[PDB]
Amino acid sequence: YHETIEQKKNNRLLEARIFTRANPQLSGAIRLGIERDSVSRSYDEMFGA
Amino acid sequence: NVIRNKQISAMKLTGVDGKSQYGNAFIIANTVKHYGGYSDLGGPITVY
Repeated sequence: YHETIEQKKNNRLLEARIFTRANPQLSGAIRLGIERDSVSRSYDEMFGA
Repeated sequence: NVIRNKQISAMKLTGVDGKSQYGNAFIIANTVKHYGGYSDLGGPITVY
């Protein structure tokens, strides 16, 4: 049960991490300090747009 | 600026033969801005 809940929490954080940088609203003078992670590209190659 | 995020990362890509691209001579745009379209994507930034 504990490992299942921790997996749920980590997946929620991973989804939030990807959406935060993918937000179209941050383009953006703040876009100067945003980098695309390697895990982000794997998500986009999988789920498209 | 635009030079950093895209023009460097284009050079960081491995060549079609592979790899690196380091030490090669490039030719790049001085300034780049968004023209239009359905959306402002990351935008195709070209490095030759």
